[PDB]
Amino acid sequence: GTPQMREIWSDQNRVACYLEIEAALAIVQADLGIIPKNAAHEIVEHCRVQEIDWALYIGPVLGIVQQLVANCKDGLGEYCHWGATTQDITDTATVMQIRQSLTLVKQRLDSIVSSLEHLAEQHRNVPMAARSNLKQAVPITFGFKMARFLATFRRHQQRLVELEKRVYTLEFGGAAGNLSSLGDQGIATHDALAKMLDLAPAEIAWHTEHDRFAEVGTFLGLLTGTLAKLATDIKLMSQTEVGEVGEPSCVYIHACAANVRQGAAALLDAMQSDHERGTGPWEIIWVQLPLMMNWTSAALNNADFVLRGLQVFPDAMQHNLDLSKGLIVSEAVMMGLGNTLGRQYAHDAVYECCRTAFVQDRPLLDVLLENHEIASKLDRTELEKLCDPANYLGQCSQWIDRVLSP
Amino acid sequence: TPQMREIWSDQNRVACYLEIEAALAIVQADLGIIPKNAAHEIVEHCRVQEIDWALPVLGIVQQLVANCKDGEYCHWGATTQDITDTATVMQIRQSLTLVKQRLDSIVSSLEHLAEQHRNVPMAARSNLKQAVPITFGFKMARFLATFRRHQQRLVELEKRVYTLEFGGAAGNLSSLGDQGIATHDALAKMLDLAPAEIAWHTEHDRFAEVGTFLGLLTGTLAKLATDIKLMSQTEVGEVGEPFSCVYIHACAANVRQGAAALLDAMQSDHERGTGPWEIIWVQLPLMMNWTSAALNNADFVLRGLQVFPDAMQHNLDLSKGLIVSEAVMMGLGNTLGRQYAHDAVYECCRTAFVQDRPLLDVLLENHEIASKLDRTELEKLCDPANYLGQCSQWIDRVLSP
Amino acid sequence: GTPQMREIWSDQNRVACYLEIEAALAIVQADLGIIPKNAAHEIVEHCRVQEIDWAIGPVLGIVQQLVANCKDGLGEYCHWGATTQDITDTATVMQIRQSLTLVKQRLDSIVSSLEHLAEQHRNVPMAARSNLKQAVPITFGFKMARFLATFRRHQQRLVELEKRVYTLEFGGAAGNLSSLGDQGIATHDALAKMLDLAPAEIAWHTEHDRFAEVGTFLGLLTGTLAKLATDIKLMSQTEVGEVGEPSCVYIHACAANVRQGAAALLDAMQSDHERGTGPWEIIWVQLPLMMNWTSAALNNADFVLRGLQVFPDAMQHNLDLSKGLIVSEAVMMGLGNTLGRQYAHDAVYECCRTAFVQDRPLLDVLLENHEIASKLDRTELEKLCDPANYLGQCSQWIDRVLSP
Amino acid sequence: IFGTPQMREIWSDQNRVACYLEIEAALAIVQADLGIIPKNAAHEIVEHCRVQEIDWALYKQKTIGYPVLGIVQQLVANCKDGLGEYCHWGATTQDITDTATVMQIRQSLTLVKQRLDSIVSSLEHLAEQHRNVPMAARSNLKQAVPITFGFKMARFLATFRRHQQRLVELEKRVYTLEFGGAAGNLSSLGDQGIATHDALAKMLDLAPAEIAWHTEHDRFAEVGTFLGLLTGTLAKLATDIKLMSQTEVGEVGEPFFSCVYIHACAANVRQGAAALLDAMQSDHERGTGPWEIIWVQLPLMMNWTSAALNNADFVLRGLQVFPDAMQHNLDLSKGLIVSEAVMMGLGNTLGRQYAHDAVYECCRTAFVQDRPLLDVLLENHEIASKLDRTELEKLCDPANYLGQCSQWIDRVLSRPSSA
Ligand SMILES: [Mg+2]
Repeated sequence: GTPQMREIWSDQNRVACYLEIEAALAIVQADLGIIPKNAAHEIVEHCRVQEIDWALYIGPVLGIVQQLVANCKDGLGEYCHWGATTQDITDTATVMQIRQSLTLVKQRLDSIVSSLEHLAEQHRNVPMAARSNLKQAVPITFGFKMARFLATFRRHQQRLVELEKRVYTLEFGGAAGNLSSLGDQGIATHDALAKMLDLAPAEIAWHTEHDRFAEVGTFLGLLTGTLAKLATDIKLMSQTEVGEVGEPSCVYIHACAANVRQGAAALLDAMQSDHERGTGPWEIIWVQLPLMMNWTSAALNNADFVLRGLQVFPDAMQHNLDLSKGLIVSEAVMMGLGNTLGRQYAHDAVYECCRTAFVQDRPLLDVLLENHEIASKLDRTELEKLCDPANYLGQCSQWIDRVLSP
Repeated sequence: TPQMREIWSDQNRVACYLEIEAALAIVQADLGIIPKNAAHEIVEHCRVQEIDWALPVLGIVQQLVANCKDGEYCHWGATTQDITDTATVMQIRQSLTLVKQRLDSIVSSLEHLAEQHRNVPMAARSNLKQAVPITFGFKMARFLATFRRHQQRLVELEKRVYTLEFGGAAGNLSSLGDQGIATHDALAKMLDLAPAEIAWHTEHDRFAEVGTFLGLLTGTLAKLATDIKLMSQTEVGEVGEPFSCVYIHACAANVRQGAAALLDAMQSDHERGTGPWEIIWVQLPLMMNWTSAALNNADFVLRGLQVFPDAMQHNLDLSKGLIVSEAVMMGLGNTLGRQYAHDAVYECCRTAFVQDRPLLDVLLENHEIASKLDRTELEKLCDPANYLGQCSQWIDRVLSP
Repeated sequence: GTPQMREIWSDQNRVACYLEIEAALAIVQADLGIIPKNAAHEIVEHCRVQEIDWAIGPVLGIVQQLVANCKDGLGEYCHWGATTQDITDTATVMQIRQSLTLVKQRLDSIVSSLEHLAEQHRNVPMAARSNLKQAVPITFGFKMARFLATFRRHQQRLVELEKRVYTLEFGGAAGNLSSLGDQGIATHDALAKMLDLAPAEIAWHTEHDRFAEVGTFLGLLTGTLAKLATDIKLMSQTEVGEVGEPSCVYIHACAANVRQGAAALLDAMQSDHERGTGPWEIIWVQLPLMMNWTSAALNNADFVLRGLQVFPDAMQHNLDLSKGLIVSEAVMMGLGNTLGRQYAHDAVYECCRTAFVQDRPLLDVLLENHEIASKLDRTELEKLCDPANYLGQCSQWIDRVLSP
Repeated sequence: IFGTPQMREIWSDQNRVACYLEIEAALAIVQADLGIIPKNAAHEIVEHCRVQEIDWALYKQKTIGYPVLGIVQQLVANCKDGLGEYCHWGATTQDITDTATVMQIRQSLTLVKQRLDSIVSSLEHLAEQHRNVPMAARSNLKQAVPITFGFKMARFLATFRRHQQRLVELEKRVYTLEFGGAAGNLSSLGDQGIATHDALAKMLDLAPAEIAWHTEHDRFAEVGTFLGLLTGTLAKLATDIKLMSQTEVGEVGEPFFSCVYIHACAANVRQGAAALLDAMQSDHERGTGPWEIIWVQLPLMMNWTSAALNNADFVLRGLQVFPDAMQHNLDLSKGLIVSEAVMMGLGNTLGRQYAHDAVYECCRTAFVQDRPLLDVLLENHEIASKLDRTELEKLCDPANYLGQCSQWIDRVLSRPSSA
C-alpha cells in the first residue's frame, strides 16, 4: 500500500470519520428539536480527533462515545449517538473512506490514461510483432498496443463513476433498520444526516444488504485485472530475449491483482448475511475492503510510475520482427502478388515458398526469387517491399485516432 | 434451466456464427470487398438446418466454403475469436433478456409482499438472536430496494457489453487494408451492436463485468434463500416455500467462484490468448445457467410465498416483553429522566430474565414506575406490535420509485 | 490475529529466524573449511536479536547490519552462497513449524473438549435437522462425536504435511548453488541438519506446493470450524435455545478469508522458471494472514467448546413440537410386526397426515384407528411415540469414535 | 476443456447409476446374510441390479429430481413377485450418492495415478537426457545464471513425487463408506445398523466410517484441494513450456502431432477447490445446498484435471528440446551471465576485493556498450597483464559455471551415487 491510501484506512481517519458523523448527527437532531441545542454545540466542539487518548482504545465506536459522553460537561454527552447503532457509524464511515479512496483511484487513473495517450501518440507508427499464445502473428505498432490499454482504462473510469452514486450513501437505520428509538423522527433524522455528510439518503436500511460494498470490491477486481495484464505484457516485452521495453515494479502488481480478485470473491460471500444484522459477514468486509484498497493503490502507483518512465526500444522491436525472415507477412505477399501473377498462383506459390523458407530457415524473399515466374514478372525491390514487415501495419494509426478522439 | 440452456446450446451458438458470417458477407459486398455473386450465395447456406451436426468456427466455416457452390469469400478478414466473442455477446444479450424478465417478476412479487404484510409484526434478528420488532413487509422492501439496484447495474453494463468484436488476427484487420474500420462499423450496425473503439481480444473487462454482476445478483438471491429457510425452520415456522431455496445456495457459491475465474482470465498476454479465453468460454455458460436456475427458484418461491403472522406473533412474545424494552424506555422517559428510564428499566429486564417472568409483571413492582404509569399500558408499551417504528413509511419510500 | 500468533509472524521473530539461519550457515561453512573460523565466531556473536537497528531489502538490509557490526571485515563471510529467498523461505518454514505447534495444541484441547461432551451428553435426546427442518431423533453426544471424528482426520492431515513442509530451502541464485562449487550439497545437508529440517531433494524457489499445501490445510480446518460455529449459533437461536455460548460469528469471517487465501496460494503455484517475485509475494502476504485468521478461529472454538452451554430441557421441548410425528418411522416398525411392514406404513402415514392437518398428537390419532388400537394398547403406542425411544445406535457410534 | 474419455465416462450418468446398483446389490446381500431381508429377495434384487435394464427415458425425463429413487423405483418395479420392495432397506438417498461418488473418485484417482506415473517417467527420461545441456536460468523473466535443462526438469519431477505422496495419503481417508440413513444413526435398522454398515463397507472394498459424514465434507474437499495443488504444478509446467517456446526463445517445442488448455483447467480447478471448502459450511445433519456444490464441482474438477494431465503427459512424451537455441540464449549477455564466476576466478590473482570491484564495473561497461565481457576485461591493463586471454575466456564461458546441477538431479532420480 501507499502512504496516501494507508492513512485513509488508518484507525485515525476512521475515528475522525466517527466523530464527524456524531457531530453531524447532533446538529441535525438539535435542528429537529430532538436534543437540546446547547448540547449539540458542546458535543460538536469535543468531536476532535486530537482529543482521543489512543492509549485508552473490544468496542470499535462505543469506545469513542465512552470518551465523548464522559468527556462533555454537565452530562451534555447524554445526547450524542442518539438513536444510532454501532454499524451505522462503521458503515457510513466506511462509505466516507471509500469516497476518499476512490478520489485517489480517479487521480491515478487520470495519470495512467494520460501516460497512455502520450505513448499511443508517440509510438503510433513504431512497428512491432503482435503475439498470439506468445508466438509471433502479424505486425502491429506499439502505439496500437497502448491504445488498447487506454480504451480499457476508460471503460474502468465509466464503471467507477457509475457505482459512486450507489455507494456514496448514508447508513443510518438503528438496531433493526427502522430507527425505532427515534419514533416519527427517524426518516427526518436520516435524510438530514445524509444531506449533512454530502451523501445520498438511503432508500432503506442495508445493514445486511452488502451489494454496495461488494460492488466496490468487484470493481477493484476488474481494475487490477487490467493492471495485471499491463504488468505481464511489460515484463514479457522486457525479457532478456525480447528487450522491446524497459522499466524506469510490475511484479508487485501481479500479487496485488491475485489478492484483490480473491478478496472480491470473499465480499460476494459476505452478501449472504442473514436477517437484519450479521457480525460474521460484516467482519469479512471489515477485513477485505481496506486490504483490497491498499493492494489496488500499490498496483496503480507502480503502473503509473512504470508508464510515466516506460522506455521503448524500436530497434529491438524491428529485430524481433525480422526473426521470421519474411514469413510474418506472408499474407501480404499473397495479395500483393495477386494482381501480377493471378489470385491463386500467388496463394499457391508463396505458400509453397513459405514451407521451403521455413524448413530451410531462409528468407522468404530468397525462396521467392528461386521461382522463375516470380523473378521474371516482378523485380526484387518490389518483392523486398512486400517482404518488409513494416509495410503491413493495417489501420493501426486510424484505430489509435479513434481511441484518442473521445 | 431450459430457456437458458437453449441460448448457450451448441446450436443457437452456430446460428449466431452463421448470422455474423452472413452479415459480414453482406456489408463486404456493399463496400466492394467481396463479389456480389458470392455474398448472396453465402446468405442462403447460413442455415443451422444444413449443419450435418458431426462436429469451432472453422469447422463450420470450412463446410460453408465447400457448401455454397463456388463461398471462399466468406469469413474474409475475420479471425476465429471475432466470431466466437461476437456470438458470445449476442448470447449474453439474449441471456440478459431472460434475466430482465425474471427480475421484473421478482421485483413485482416483492411489491406485493411489502404491501400485504406492511403491518405484520415480526421479530428482527441480529446474529440469529431476536432484536426489536419490525414488519415482514419491511423485510421484503429491503430485498426490493436491493434488486432495483441490481436492475440498474444490469442496464449500465449493457452499453459496454453489447459491442462488436471484429479485429482479425491481431486486431488491426491488416488483410482488409483501408476497409478494415469501415467493415467493422457496418458489421456492428447490421448486428445491432455498438462498434468497438478498438480490438479487445485479450481485454476481458466486458465479459468479466458480466460475471461479477452475476455474482452480485446471486449474492442477493443467496441472502433471500437463506432468510427463507431460516424463517421456515421447524422451531420458527414464520414462512414456508410454495407447494427449493436450497438450490440457490449452491448456485451463488459456484457463480461467485466463477467470477473470480473471470477476473483471473483478464490476465491475458499480448493480442491473443487461448488459455484465458478458455476460462471464459467455460465459466460464462456455467454461470449463466446457475444464475437462471437461482432466478427461477427465487421467482417461484416468492410467487407463492407462505406467511403465518401468528407464528411471528408467537415468536415475538417469546421474550415476554423484553424485546420491546426500548419501547417502555421511551414511554417511561417522559415522566422520569430519559436516562433514568434507561437504568431503571434495564435493571428490571435483568430480574425478568433471570426468573423467566414477563417484563410487565416486574415493572409494576417498582414503586417509582408503578407511580408514573398505570397498568393498562404498561401493557401496550410491552406489546411488541406497538413498537414498529416507521416501517410503513420506509416501505412507501421504496415503493414510490 | 492472536497474541502468540502475531509474534510468530512479527518482524522480530522473522529477523530472529534470519539471524539463526546466518549463524547456522557460518558454522556449517566453517566446519567444511569454506570460510575461516574467525567469522563463524564473529558472525555468530552478532546474530543477536537485540543488536539490530530497526530501520526494500528484507534480508539484505539485515546482513548489511551484519557486515557493519562484525570485526575487521569478517562480516562478509556471512550469507555466503545464499540468496535472499533461501533465508526468507527457510524462515517461513520455521515460522510455519511454530505456527503448527500452536495449532496442534489448540486441536488437542478442542478434541479433548469434544471427547468430554460426547461422553457427557451421550444419551441426551435431541432432534436431528435436514435443511433446518426436523428429521429424526439423535443425541447431542452423537452430534459432538461427528465433529470429533472430523478434527481427528484434520490432526492426521497436519502430521502428514509436516514431513514435507519442514524442509530447508538453500539453493542460491538459481537452485544449483553455483558459487559453492562441489560444496553446495554438503553445505545444504549440514545446514538442514543444523536447523532440524529435512534436506531438500532439490531447489523449490518457484515450486510452492509445500506452502500452498499448508494453506489448503488451513482451509480444510477452518471449514470444519465454520460448521461448528454455524451449528452452535444455529442452536443458540432464540426460538431454539439448545446451547449457549460462554464468539462464533468471528469464525465465519475467518473461514471465508482463509478459503479465498488458499485459492490465492494455489494461484501462486503458477510461478515461471527459477525465480518469481510476483507469485512469491502472494505467499508472503497470504500465509501470515491465514495463520492469524486460523488461530483466531481456533481460539474461539476452543473457548466456546470448553464453556459450552447445554440445555437438555430445550432439546426435549423442540423434540415434542411435532407431537410424535418426529418418530412416525418408529411407530410403523413396532406395529408392522402385527399388520405387515407396509400395511403399517400406509396406516401410520395416513394417521400422521391427519395429525398434521388437525394439529393433534399422533398418539391421539393412532388411538382413533380401531385396527391399530386392536394390535397395540396405549402404554406401547405412547412408548413408540416417545422420541427418546428412537435414538438408534447413537451411543454405540459414540463408542466407535471415542475408543481409538 | 471437456476432459478425457475415461474420466468423462467415470462421471457419466451411465457409470454413476451402475455404482448405485452395485451398492443396492451389495446392501441386499449384506442384509440377507444378517437376516434382515429374505435371501430369495436379495438374489432377485442382485439379478436386476444391472444398468443395461434401465430405461433412460423414464430417468432422463420426469426425473422431478430423483437421482437415486428414480433408479430404485425401477429396481422395486423390476424385480419379480414384488421382491424389489426389499431393496434400499434402511438407506437414505445421500448414502447411495456419496458412496457412489467415493467409488467414482477411486476410479478417477486410478487414472490420475496412471497419468502421474507416466509424467514422472517422462521427467526422469528428460532429466537424464539433458542432464548436461546448458541453459540460462531466469528470474522475473530475466536471465540470472546458467543451469541445465535436466536440472529444470528434475525440479518438476520432485514436485510430482510429492503430489504422488499426497494422493496416496488422502486415499485411506476418502475411500470410505457413507451409510448412515436419515440422520446418520440408521434408526430404522435398530441394533443392526452398525452391522449392516461394516459388512457393506467390506462388500464394496471401502473402509468403514468411524461415524456418519453427510455434512462433514472434509474428505470431498480434500480431494478438491489435491486437484488444486496438482493442477497448480501442471500450470507452472505449461507456463514454462510456453515461455520456452516463444518465437524469440525457441528452446523447446510442443509435439503438436496443448499447454494453453492446462492454464484454463488449473484456473477453474482452483476456484472449484474454494467452492468445495465453502461447501464444508453445512448445517446440522443434512444440507442440500452445500451437498449440491460438491455434486456440481467435483465432476467438473475431475474432468478439468484429467484434461490437464492428458495434455502434460502428451507434451512431455514428445517434447522437442533445442540445445542450440538454449546455447544461443546463454551467449546473449556475452559473458555477463557468469560475472560471478569471473569474480571468484580472479580473486587469488588480483585480490578478492579488487576482483569484485574491477570485474563488476567492467560488466556494466560491457552492458552499456553491448560488448563481450571478455573484451572489456582485456582493456583493463592490470588484468591484461596478470591474465592471458585463453584463461579469461574459460572464466567467461557460461558452460563452465553450472554448479552441481548433475548431482542435484542424481538426488531426485535416487541414483546410488546420491546416497
Ligand atoms: Mg531457483
